[PDB]
Amino acid sequence: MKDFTTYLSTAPVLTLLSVTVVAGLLIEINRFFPDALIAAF
Amino acid sequence: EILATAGLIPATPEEAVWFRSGVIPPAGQYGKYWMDPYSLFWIEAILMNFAELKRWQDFKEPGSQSKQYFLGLEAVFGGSGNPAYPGGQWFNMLNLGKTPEEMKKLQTNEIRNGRLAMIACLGCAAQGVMTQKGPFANLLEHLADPVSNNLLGNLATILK
Amino acid sequence: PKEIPLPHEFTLNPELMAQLYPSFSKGLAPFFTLDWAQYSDFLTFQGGLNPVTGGLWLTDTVHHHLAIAVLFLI
Amino acid sequence: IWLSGMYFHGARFSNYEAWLTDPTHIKPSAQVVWPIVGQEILNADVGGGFQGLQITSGFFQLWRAAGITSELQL
Amino acid sequence: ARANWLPGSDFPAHLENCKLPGCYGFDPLGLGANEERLAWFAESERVHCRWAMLGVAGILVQEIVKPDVFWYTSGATVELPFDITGLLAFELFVMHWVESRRGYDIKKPGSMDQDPIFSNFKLPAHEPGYPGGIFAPFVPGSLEELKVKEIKNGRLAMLAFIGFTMAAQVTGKNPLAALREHLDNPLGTTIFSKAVVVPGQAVVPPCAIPDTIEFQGITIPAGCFLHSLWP
Amino acid sequence: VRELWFPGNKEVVPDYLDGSLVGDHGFDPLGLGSSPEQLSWNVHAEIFHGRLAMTGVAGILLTSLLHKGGADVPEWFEAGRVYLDRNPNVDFGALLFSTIVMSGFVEFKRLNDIRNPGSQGSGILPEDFKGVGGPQGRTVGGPYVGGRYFDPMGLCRGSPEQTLKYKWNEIRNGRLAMMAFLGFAAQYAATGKGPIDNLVDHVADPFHTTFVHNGVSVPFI
Amino acid sequence: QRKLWFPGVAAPGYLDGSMAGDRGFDPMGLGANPKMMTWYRQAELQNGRWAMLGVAGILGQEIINPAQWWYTAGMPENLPRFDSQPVNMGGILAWEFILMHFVEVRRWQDIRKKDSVNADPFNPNLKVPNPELGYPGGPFDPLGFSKGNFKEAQTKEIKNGRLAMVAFAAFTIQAQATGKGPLQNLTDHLSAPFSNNWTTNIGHCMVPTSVDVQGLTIPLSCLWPGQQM
Ligand code: CLA
Ligand code: CLA
Ligand SMILES: CC(/C=C/C=C(C)/C=C/[C@@]12O[C@]1(C)C[C@@H](O)CC2(C)C)=C\C=C\C=C(C)\C=C\C=C(C)\C=C\[C@@]12O[C@]1(C)C[C@@H](O)CC2(C)C
Ligand SMILES: CC1=C[C@H](O)CC(C)(C)[C@H]1/C=C/C(C)=C/C=C/C(C)=C/C=C/C=C(C)/C=C/C=C(C)/C=C/C1=C(C)C[C@H](O)CC1(C)C
Ligand SMILES: CC1=C[C@H](O)CC(C)(C)[C@H]1/C=C/C(C)=C/C=C/C(C)=C/C=C/C=C(C)/C=C/C=C(C)/C=C/C1=C(C)C[C@H](O)CC1(C)C
Ligand SMILES: CC1=C[C@H](O)CC(C)(C)[C@H]1/C=C/C(C)=C/C=C/C(C)=C/C=C/C=C(C)/C=C/C=C(C)/C=C/C1=C(C)C[C@H](O)CC1(C)C
Ligand SMILES: Oc1cc(O)cc(O)c1
Repeated sequence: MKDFTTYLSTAPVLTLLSVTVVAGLLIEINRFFPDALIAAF
Repeated sequence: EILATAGLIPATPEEAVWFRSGVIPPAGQYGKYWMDPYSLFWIEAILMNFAELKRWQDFKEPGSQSKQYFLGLEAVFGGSGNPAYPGGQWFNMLNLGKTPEEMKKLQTNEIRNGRLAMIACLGCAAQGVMTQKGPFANLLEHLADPVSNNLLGNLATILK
Repeated sequence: PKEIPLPHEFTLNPELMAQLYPSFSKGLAPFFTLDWAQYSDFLTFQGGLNPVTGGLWLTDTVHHHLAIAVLFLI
Repeated sequence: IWLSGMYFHGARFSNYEAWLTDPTHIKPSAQVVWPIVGQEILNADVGGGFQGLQITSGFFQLWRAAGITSELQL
Repeated sequence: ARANWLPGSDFPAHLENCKLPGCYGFDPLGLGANEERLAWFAESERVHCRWAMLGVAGILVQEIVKPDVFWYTSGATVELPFDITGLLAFELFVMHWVESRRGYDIKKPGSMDQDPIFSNFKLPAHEPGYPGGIFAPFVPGSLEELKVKEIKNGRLAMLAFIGFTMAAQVTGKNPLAALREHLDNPLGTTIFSKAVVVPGQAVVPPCAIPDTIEFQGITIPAGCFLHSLWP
Repeated sequence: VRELWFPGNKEVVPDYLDGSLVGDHGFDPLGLGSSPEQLSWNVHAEIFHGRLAMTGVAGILLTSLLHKGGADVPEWFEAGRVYLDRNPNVDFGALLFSTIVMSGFVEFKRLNDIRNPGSQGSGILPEDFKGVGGPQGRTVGGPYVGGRYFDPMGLCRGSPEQTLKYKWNEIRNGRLAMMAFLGFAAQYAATGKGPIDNLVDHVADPFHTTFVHNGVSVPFI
Repeated sequence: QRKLWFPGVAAPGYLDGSMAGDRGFDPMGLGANPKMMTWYRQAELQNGRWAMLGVAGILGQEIINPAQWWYTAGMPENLPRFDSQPVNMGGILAWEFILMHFVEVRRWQDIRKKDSVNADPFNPNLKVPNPELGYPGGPFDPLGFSKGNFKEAQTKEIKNGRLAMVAFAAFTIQAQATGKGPLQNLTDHLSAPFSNNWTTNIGHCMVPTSVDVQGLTIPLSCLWPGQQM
């Protein structure tokens, strides 16, 4: 189990997971808050 | 098929064929069982899973299967040196073949009979596909007219 | 397409398949008697393309596959 | 895995059944995009009451030649 | 000892050498395994015994003297000389005082044994759960046999109260009324005669208590104890 | 030694599963608890899941029994919607936030106990909330928390045999309840009825009322 | 032992022959455990004695009351009336449940610990002398038919019990397949054996799907999936 978690912590796996999480978060932000041209607060 | 051909069972000879029992619904099915064939297969899968898995584990570890509790039945799962011949208190109730030579002879009988049965099963499947009838019916029709009713004579009609 | 019989209804029923290809009323007897000409209805050597679909004749492709299969097996 | 994906997309996100009834006017399509940032414009009006990306792999023709007809088979 | 709740069995380890009265080695769940918990449960059992005895005796006397008043609905159909709010408050205050004193006496034996108003009066030394002194001015016989009698009668009274409430929820009658009904037809008045469950059907006796009862200006639930679980 | 989840076959039994843990049968074909800290975390998760599943299954079963008797108790798959309908003055977001906050407080107490086995048995809490330990030879904390509040009857205080028997009872019932909840979800998704409804319909007509006749498990049938 | 159930079978080691009716059977190995062997022996004795009583009762009621079928002799409408009390199956079940529970708990306690409940609950002097499990004696043996060859009588009892169990299974299957009594089946077979045998009667479930017992519906079923008449 330790070796598996160590493999999941490698640079490529972590890079792909981080990019996927960031892309998913951005996609959902644009899905619920679309066409945000300016920062209207 | 033999029992139905003689009228012993209340099933017609064409309905008592093995490939029309329900194993292959497209080829025919007997819809009078106490429960549908799929649920029967579910029970079959559970039971056969238990039996086959225990047999496989005994093959891997001959000493196993007789140590863990199994409602007291594990006492007859000790097996022997050969996985194909456990013959303990249950698999060899009558204690047939007490001497090694007699056991070898009986094993030869079993192997020859099993090989003949394998060949017969394959033949039954082929005949059913090419004659659309049962093995007993095929044998009777061949006996009535052997020169006409045979493999060469049935090439014109195979799935009719 | 919803009215055409299912593939098993054609694969396991020589009567319907014979209705579509009459050479099938003879079964496998012509194949074993070396009278392959009887199978000329579904084993053609036409050529060109099908004027309805614009593609090759499926019978020609069947014949082609059978010939190359025999050649490869040999 | 790639082949399974192709068949699954042709069975769940395609107009193969509708294309069979009109293979000369309905444009084959086997991909549907989600509406996120105006990209739903990529879902073209291929035909048969379906919207999606026009495919050029020729899978519809292959399936028709094989007699798929239904989406359950895919 | 020779008196066992299951003849031929063996007393549990924690119940061996048990000096508590009415100790017949009954503890399948081992709730009395802990020593402190055993004493707390002993006090709880004694108080339950006495409360159940008083309640059963009161219900029986009320039914005999006033057979037209249902004990189950007596809380809302008696016409109180005072007010329900004031009565409940007074009872809560006095009960809090007495119960707190008793519980603290159990927690600490001689902590609650002195009269707070009259410094000259003090309860003599005693055993937990048995005050004595002014509480027991008359003792007819030895204390051990009387203690056993009290424990046994209390257990019987608790079972009697449960039977009373269940009979009232099933038949809607008073204890003696239900007994008379059962005597008029023993083979037709038992629980096995009114309820029965089989793989395919289940017969559940209807509730003899109304779904809700109206008291003063509000509504009180008062239905059946887990009617959906009834056989 | 001990009974295994697969008679014989000692190769599949992992080395870290030596039989000291309650409910240990050598079951771990995927090696999800190979690491020691991972095994401890999984033990905590398993006992917590078992207790939560037992509570949920008991509530679902009681509500289904009450619904069959005619009480105004809705089914488990629609209890939330029904309650929200009879109480239009209760905001859904407010209820969710309150549940999350209270559960977060108790879960943070348990979490800190997981990080430090005996750190919550002081301060704003008595020594009873320190834990009795058990797994991994621990003598403090863990999923088994004694005291006078999480064990008022003191069933684990006195005779280790009784404690072991009760622990085995708890883990077996928890696993059974987890499987029961999974079955409840599958049955509701396939037939659309409650647990008691499925049980009575099956007992009334054994054959013709199996998973093959629900139209979901077996699609073509 | 000596003679076994089958010619030439190897008797299990635990089946020395000391126990009555030991014929070196147990092909399933259920008797390899001594404690389980004792429990199974008690179960065999109970089943054999109950089967003996049941078979004797069925035959006796058929000889004395041939108009009543033993299979349906339990319905309330067929229950004999000895007084003016109403018929309530629930009330009858109460008496039997209470008495059976008490006697069975006493026997069970004796099985757990031998000679533990051998004394009267009210009179400790009154004791039951049971030399072995399943054989209490004393009040249960008023005629004193023991004393002598106890093993021979034990063998007779176990063999009669086994025969009675087989006979009861036969009675159940025959009643479910023919709808008659055992004696009636024997009489019918002696008339036209070629047309009144198991070959023709099997495959028929002469029992209704359900029965109405004063409002309560009891689902009925044969021992095998028959044709339901
Ligand atoms: C003609 C086929 C045939 C033959 C010659 C044998 C021969 C043998 N088998 Mg085998 N067996 C067979 C079919 C056969 N088997 C089939 C189809 C199965 C699948 C169920 C098995 C499964 C099987 C197992 C699991 C084992 C054997 C074993 C053995 C050996 C033990 C000696 C023995 O019992 O002789 C066989 C005697 C006969 C074949 C004559 C009987 C023929 C009649 C028609 C059978 C009637 C049986 C009937 C159900 C009886 C019910 C009541 C009965 C208990 C009194 C022996 C060499 C055991 C072994 O290996 O010993 C160490 C053992 O472990 N067999
Ligand atoms: C989430 C619930 C849960 C958790 C956390 C655990 C955790 C644990 N179990 Mg346990 N178990 C459970 C449920 C659970 N179990 C249930 C319901 C059963 C009854 C079938 C069992 C039966 C069981 C046995 C017989 C044994 C264990 C054992 C163990 C311990 C070692 C195994 C391990 O390390 O892997 C950790 C397990 C997990 C991390 C859970 C992974 C879940 C996967 C990733 C999802 C797939 C699950 C399922 C197949 C898919 C359904 C999901 C979908 C339908 C929604 C460990 C602490 C062994 C032991 O030694 O006991 C101490 C042992 O002998 N378990
Ligand atoms: C927690 C849980 C359920 C809890 C349910 C609750 C609270 C229900 C709550 C409510 O219902 C009420 C009361 C009222 C309703 O109105 C509303 C809701 C809110 C719905 C189930 C867990 C259920 C958890 C389950 C079923 C887990 C199964 C895990 C298995 C089988 C794993 C096995 C293995 O992992 C091992 C052990 C070793 C590995 O190496 C190999 C494999 C094989 C992977
Ligand atoms: C184990 C044991 C142990 C113990 O101890 C004892 C005992 C009991 C003895 C045991 C058991 C045993 C057994 C089970 C046996 C069985 C066997 C068999 C079944 C065989 C068969 C066997 C079988 C066989 C061979 C078969 C064969 C067949 C054949 C040839 C067929 C033929 C044919 C064909 C093709 C088709 C056509 O159209 C017709 C015909 C002509 C008809
Ligand atoms: C021991 C043990 C141990 C093991 O181990 C386990 C187990 C099993 C758990 C166990 C057992 C248990 C049990 C049995 C319990 C029970 C109890 C009870 C019943 C109580 C009651 C109890 C009861 C009670 C108190 C009661 C009381 C009553 C009363 C007061 C009454 C009152 C009244 C009156 C007068 C009149 C009015 O008008 C009304 C009223 C108001 C109503
Ligand atoms: C040995 C062994 C070992 C190895 O290892 C394995 C194996 C093979 C398993 C084995 C074998 C086994 C067997 C054979 C068994 C069987 C049993 C039986 C039959 C029982 C019955 C048993 C039986 C019984 C109890 C019965 C009883 C009866 C009775 C009470 C009756 C009653 C009655 C009467 C009077 C009349 C009326 O009206 C009706 C009724 C109500 C009906
Ligand atoms: O739940 C309680 C236990 C105890 O020992 C004392 C108390 O007052 C309450």
